[PDB]
Amino acid sequence: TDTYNSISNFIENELTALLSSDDYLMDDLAGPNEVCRLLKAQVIEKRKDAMSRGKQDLLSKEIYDNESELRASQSQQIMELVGDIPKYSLGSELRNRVEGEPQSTSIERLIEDVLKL
Amino acid sequence: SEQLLHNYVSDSLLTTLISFQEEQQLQHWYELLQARDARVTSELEARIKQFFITLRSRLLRFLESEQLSHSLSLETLIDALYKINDLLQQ
Amino acid sequence: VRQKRREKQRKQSLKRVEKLALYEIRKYQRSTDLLISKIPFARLVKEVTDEFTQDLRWQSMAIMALQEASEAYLVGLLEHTNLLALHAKRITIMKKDMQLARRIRG
Amino acid sequence: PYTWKFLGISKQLSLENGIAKLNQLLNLEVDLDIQTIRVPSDPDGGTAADEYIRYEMRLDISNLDEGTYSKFIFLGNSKMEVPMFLCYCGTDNRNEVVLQWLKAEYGVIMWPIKFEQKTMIKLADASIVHVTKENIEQITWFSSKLYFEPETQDKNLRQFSIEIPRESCEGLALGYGNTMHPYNDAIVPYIYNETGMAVERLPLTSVILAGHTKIMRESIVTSTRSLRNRVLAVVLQSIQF
Amino acid sequence: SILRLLETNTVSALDSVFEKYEKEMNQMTHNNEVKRIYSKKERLLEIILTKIKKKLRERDLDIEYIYSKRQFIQNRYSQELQNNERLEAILSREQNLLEETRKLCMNLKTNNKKRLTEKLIQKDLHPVLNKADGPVTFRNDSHELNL
Amino acid sequence: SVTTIDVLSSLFINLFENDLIPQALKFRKLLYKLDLRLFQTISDQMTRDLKDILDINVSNNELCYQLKQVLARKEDLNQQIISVRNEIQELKAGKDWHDLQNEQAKLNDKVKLNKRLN
Amino acid sequence: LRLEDNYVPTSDTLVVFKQLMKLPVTVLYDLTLSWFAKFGGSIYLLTETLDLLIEKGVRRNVIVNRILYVYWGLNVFQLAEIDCHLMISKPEKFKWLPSKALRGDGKPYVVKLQPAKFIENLQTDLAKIYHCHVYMFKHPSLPVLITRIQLFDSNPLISRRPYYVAFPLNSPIIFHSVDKDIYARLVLQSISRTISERETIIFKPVQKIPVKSIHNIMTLLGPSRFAESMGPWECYASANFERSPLHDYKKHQGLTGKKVMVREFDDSFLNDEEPEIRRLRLEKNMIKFKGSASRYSSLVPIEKVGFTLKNEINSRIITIKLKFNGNDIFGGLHELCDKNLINIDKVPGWLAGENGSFSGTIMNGDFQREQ
Repeated sequence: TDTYNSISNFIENELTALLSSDDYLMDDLAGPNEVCRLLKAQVIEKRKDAMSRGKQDLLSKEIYDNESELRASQSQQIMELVGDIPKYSLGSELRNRVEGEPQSTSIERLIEDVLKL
Repeated sequence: SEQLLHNYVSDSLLTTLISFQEEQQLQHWYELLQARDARVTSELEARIKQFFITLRSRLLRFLESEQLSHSLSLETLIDALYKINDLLQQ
Repeated sequence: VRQKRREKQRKQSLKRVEKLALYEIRKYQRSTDLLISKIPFARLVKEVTDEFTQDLRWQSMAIMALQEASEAYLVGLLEHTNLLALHAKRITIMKKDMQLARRIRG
Repeated sequence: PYTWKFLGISKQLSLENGIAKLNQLLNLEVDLDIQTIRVPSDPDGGTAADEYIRYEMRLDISNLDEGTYSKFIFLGNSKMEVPMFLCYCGTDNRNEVVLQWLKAEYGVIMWPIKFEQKTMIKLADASIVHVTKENIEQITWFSSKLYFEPETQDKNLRQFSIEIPRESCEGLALGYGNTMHPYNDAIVPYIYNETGMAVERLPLTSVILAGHTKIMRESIVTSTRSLRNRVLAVVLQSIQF
Repeated sequence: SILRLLETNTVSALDSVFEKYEKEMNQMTHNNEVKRIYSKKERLLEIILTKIKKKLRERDLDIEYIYSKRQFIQNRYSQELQNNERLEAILSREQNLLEETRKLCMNLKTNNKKRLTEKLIQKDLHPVLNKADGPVTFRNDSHELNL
Repeated sequence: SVTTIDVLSSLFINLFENDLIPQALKFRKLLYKLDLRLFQTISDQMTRDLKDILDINVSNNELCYQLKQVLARKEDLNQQIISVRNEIQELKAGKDWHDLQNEQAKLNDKVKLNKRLN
Repeated sequence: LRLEDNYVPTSDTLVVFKQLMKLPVTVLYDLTLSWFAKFGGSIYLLTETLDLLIEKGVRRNVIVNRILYVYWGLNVFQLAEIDCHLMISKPEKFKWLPSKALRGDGKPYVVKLQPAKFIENLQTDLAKIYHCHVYMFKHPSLPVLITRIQLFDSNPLISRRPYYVAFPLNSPIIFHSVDKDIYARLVLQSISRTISERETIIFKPVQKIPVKSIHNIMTLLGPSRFAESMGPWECYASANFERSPLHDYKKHQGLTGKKVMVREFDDSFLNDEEPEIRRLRLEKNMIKFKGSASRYSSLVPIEKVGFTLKNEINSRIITIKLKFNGNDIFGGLHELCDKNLINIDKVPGWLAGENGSFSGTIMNGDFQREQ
């Protein structure tokens, strides 16, 4: 439930802000100020095609497409499990006794449906 | 999936841009840059791998919730048949 | 606020439906209503009455009659100065044209 | 799409004279052929009260537009009470100036012709009798669509139509027998026999054929320009007293 | 053109918070009111150049409005995407049920044909082969005699 | 290029202020680099904000087009669901199904009667 | 995502004003009482305020401003109640279209539904596709069930046209409002799936031409004695000609005798005073086009009828195609016969008005409908 919003939030709150601010300007612990400033400006300037708000949108779309392709095999496998006497095979009264509180008992329909299982 | 995300996080980094242009101390200056930049991605690789774990586990526990509501068990059916047996006995 | 809803509906209807200088002469000669903006004229006549006053009140129909009479006097003086303007071979009027008609009437 | 309006003519007149006055008033030239045609050229007519003199006053102009193109088909007979009439199409002003000239020069009386019900039945009978060059009358057929438009209380029954397909029409005609009048001897007795709706008394509006003609109560709409001889013969027979 | 001053003031507030985040880290040499009035001294000094930027100085487009618009667009997109996922699952289940019912009908047709062919080999000579007018007279006489 | 012109003007003002702070930055040592840290954060936030405004606009147009395509596919899947369930309800209650059901019941009754009569 | 009654949509206020201005004051009082009892907003203290307002003889405008500005749309359930009461009030605005309910071999299936458990089943079937809200009440005069099915869309929630499905109480014919969009097919298919619960039901439509009111479609195709006779056989649908065997024999039509007129069978109509004979002729026309004895309109007004008469003379299939139009067809036909334009001796039964609102062909003297 709501997987694409979680993907986009994870990207925009764990990669982009983490690689734009701290990976660029907080790397001055080893230092002069001018050299780390100029190399931060250089790595910021020669990067303006991957950290855009469109390329990460396409990346989240590709992530969702890959997870949907993975989800397809899982949905086909979990629908092709042991049937365990599934629905659309019993009568009305059997599934009504399964779901509880039928509010209308009728012995003739119980008889005509108990021979169908 | 993970192969896209790791390639994306390893592409946009300092190690692919600064070391292209790389005298006695400055060679040792960016030598410590390559280890610290490899340190933060290793703390990042654990989070994105745990993110794919907590996604598919929450996904498959959702998929088994919708499937079992549209399937049947071998206990509630026997309980309903016990009730039907009691009614026909009466 | 049904009056507010009716006013918004009429404003939407006006915004959707209702929304070589020779045309304006024949256009504004068949118009009947007033042509001076109302509440700045009311503020102006309030400032004029402050010279010869005391909190003197004002009925709205009196200011309407004043606006009508002032517009009538202004278009009368302007129609009379147009003839003296074209008489002096001036299609474009001037302040000298609205000096003789302001002089010879009194 | 040539809507043929119809007007009446009081007195019998010749058209070879006075046409130069129309040319002088019009500054055009028109051709007026004199066709002494005769209905059912089969010899069971007696050659008496069967012939007419037709004056197709064409306007040989540029035919780029059909609404300005207007013929004037005439008819006449020197034996009946009302001898002559005409019929005009188009939306030209030349129709008005030529009816002005016809009212002014010869001194005649013009009035529009309103249609009956049996007149419309005979026109639908006559508008399908085709004349060939081999002196015989071959009859084509059309999927006719009759029409009615009566007036009732609170507009109960607005308008209702009787549509007969082509093969059914040919079957009724071949089952009635050999005659030159299908739509007054076969179909209308069949509709009266199977429905009880006498179409002679019901209010007709538009006897419409299968795209061929469209007979109305005030005009006739066709697909081709020309009008047949029996059609104008039935129209001239209808306006007698 | 006041939106530029508003965006500059919001960016100044965010940069002031970000600088306080680093001044809390570099306060090892400095205790509570020592760096308090010092940052307050640069608070008006940053406001001085901000006021001088108005002396130094088209559309009106903010950042938070278009950010919330993008958030609403992405939320609606995720909602419609999950709806398409649910409808894809529903269409898959109904396609499975359709193919199941069609193969059941074809299996019953082939089983009926096989049963007819094995009954044609089977032996029913006296009591069955006179009809194998049959069931209609029974229903007639049954609803007549109230059988 | 009005946003780019505002970016260039703010970047020039920030570059002049940062050059002045750097020339002034030759216990006041923490007070020296503090102002250039302010100007660094201001310049980076302003440039990133303008580039992000442009990127948010173009990604909003992109997401609008993709959302229109997603809504079209949703309408198509709705039509497919309705057609499939209609085919199911027409096949499960068809005349041929009931005819073969009655013929199978008659064949089962006939083979049971023939077995017990034999 | 099945919307409950407490959700409010986003609709224009002035169209709800225009709709609620088409109702009397006492139904507005009942609506205010029921809505305040169920939802409320802005006990019996606020009831006497309207009790004193309706006693003073106020207009409908101040009370409709009261109801639209103590709740300020109201909700989905209030809109459903407003529209359904508007349906009860003026029935001439809508347009119904009937459809039969077949199952199995082709035998018709009576619905016999219950209003309680059907509604949640229909809603939980519809909620897996769209946003939906259903509402079902009983007509106060006629024994039918009218169900208002409303749907929504997301560009907050843009409303759709409300779709009505009218269930009669004990008939296999189910009326629905005339639509042909994919939502109409979705709602009808969902009802056809959820009404069954034991064995599958399909909805083959029995007619293609819509009919106007709910009284008319109930008298035509619901559970009624007029369901098949409908024409010159309207006397058998009311039995005004015979009495019970326990009645008197002195007042019997065998003993008293009815005044009749000698029919004519020769072709004596195409060649064309005594007011008793005129009254008997009008009585003959009343007999042929109606039952025994305004004054031209039939029991049911029929909008559109298209016949087809495929006779057979000397092994030739001769078809004609009658078509009709107007407000009430057979009433206007009786009026045209009343002016002595149609010979009533040769008016067949299918033209006379029987099997009303059924446009079908005729193959050798017996009517059959069209699919």
